[PDB]
Amino acid sequence: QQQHLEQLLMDLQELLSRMENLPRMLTFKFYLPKQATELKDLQCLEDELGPLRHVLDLDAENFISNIRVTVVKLKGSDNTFECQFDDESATVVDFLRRWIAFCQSIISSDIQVTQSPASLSASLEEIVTITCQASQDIGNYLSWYQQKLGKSPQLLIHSATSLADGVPSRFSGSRSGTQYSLKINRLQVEDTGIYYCLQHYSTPYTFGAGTKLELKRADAAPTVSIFPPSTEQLATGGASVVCLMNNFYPRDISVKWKIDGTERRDGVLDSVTDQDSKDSTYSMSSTLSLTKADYESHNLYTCEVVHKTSSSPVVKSFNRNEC
Amino acid sequence: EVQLQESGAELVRPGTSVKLSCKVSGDTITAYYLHFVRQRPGQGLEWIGRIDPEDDSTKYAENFKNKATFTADASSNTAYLRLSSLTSEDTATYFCTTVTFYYSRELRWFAYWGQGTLVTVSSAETTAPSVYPLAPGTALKSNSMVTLGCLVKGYFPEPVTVTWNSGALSSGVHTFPAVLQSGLYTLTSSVTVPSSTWSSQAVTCNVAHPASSTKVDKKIVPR
Repeated sequence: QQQHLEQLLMDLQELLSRMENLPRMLTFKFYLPKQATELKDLQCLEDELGPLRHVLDLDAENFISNIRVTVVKLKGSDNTFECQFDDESATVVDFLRRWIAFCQSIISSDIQVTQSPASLSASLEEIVTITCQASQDIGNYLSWYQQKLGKSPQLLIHSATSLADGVPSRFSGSRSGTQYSLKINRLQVEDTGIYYCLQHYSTPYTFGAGTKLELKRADAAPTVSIFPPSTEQLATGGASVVCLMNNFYPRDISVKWKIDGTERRDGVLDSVTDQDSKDSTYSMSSTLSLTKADYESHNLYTCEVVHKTSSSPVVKSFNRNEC
Repeated sequence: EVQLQESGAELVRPGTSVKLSCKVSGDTITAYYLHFVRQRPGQGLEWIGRIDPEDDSTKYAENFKNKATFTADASSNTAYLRLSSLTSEDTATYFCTTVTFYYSRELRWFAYWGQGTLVTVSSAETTAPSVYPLAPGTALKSNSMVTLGCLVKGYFPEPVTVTWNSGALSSGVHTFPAVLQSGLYTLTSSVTVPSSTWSSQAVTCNVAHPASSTKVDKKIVPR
């Protein structure tokens, strides 16, 4: 036990001794706990080995790796102490001196990550938990990110448990050994989206496969609109009939095109929006593409929509012969 | 303060290479490790690799060994990713993102992300889209709502940006995901507006396809 400490102390003494002998490595910013009085506080040292590795220039990997195993042997393995860091930064030197002082004081394979669930629907105000399982001991080197409408990811929780500046207070991160949990304390409308974890313990970095979160809602009937081909398009020899179903819930819906009473399936394109971030509804677009010749050979065009909000199919039609 | 900008050919032919760029503003590039991530459509984020502008020291993922090369120039504040021997599996959005130990803890791990840049590997050629108005088949009601739309048919490759009234209409808008059929993309965009706004103000959709340097604005007129 106290053979482990003295070994750590000398390893940290070794680091400090051979660090001092240009002002380029002095720019890196390390962070310390407010109080460091017990063995389980060495978790705070382990948490800074990432940057400590980078400053170590000019296979020192073995040095940091073996420091880490010593810390893991010392800090306890039973439970996951969350470190509380001070806002004030320190050079690599003062950081090393501080932990050395603490030690003297106290003496008296690529990493896989599994995310789950893959998808989830939950109600407003619900507490939601998403999990990531790491193939190895990665400590606090996992972060959580959000992404909406295939746009830029946004950091939510960094270092397993810390809230990023900018992020709603309802997001929080927990860790139990190799199990990581993103928790959303009482789900909000805008929380519809995809969530990813990322191991950034060592190269190569690895993302979780993602979780698709959708909001449950009360039902909502679609607004259905049908549109005949524009005169502009007919001129071009094409004829697209379009049907828009707007702001419906749930997402599960079925649309048939009928031409003069008979279902047409060829030439149809469907598209659905992502869940709306303000109303939690879906919208859908169905386009039936015909040649002008084909289009002008028939009269009645119907878009027939089945949704649970109606006991009979909702129908929208036009006669070509009028317009 | 900081922004990252991804830029590169939108269309590339199988077997060629592509060169992406990441322009950093709001701070020097020497303060960041610059990391590249890709996301195939309807898939998740995949880490490509990173480069340290400090020394040009690079790291690569397993699957992009011998596909990817990172390069940099400090004075230009921009980082490069070259991707070789392209196949259809490379068709994806590429983001860049940062790691830093020169600031707070909260800023270390992928705190900043580019908007992302789509790259299509394909043998097809750049096809400008045709824009058509969707206007109501039945006439105006005074005091109600009305839904207008734009068909943007037969373009390649992705993407296209639709707006309404150059940004002034952002609510009531739905731009649907494009659908590929027979080598060409087709998307619709709609907007729901008051019955008053349609007769009094003009309602227009502005569609851009930078890949074909197309710009089309179309006013929606009753029929």
